[PDB]
Amino acid sequence: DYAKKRGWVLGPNNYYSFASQQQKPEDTTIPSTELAKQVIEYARQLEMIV
Amino acid sequence: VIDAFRLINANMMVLGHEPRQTTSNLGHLNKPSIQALIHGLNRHYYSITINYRKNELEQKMLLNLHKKSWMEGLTLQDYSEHCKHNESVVKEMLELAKNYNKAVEEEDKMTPEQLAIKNVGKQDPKRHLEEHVDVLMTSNIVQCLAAMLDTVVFK
Repeated sequence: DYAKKRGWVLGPNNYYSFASQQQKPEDTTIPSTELAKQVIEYARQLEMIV
Repeated sequence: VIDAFRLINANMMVLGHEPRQTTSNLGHLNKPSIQALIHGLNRHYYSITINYRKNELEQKMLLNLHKKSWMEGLTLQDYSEHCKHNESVVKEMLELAKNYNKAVEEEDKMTPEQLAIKNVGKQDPKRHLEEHVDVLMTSNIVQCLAAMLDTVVFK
């Protein structure tokens, strides 16, 4: 009941649980957008009169 | 420096006649210089006001006269050499910080203007410290932004 209730397909006598979950590949693009937003803001509130 | 003149009448002016008519403030906006008075401008002639009246097309040109090509704007500076400049300025900051500490320590110890008057030789480290900012900034910001853009617009 546990086996067919949770995971660990017991095929070749092996009970395996997925415990790697690396994901997050080389993804410079999301930086390439949000970091540009960020730097534009730095330069925004740097020379404007306070 | 430009001027435009015309001769006063060949006298017969003992009458005290004015050389010109006036019906506006429009001619008395300017102060004649001492030099022309020395050589006698209102005594023998008179000045006339210069004015400019540019047309549409030439002023359209005149602003282009400094534009620089798109080819350049996207270009990066070398990353080497750039790092060299960064290390140069950062190591230049030290001496100014060291001097700044003393300059903070010693003020108000004497009469106020006698701060400046005794600081005509040796430099005052505040300004030299401050103006090394606006060189780390500006430079690093714009380089990081330009790289960050063009990493997307090409492939």
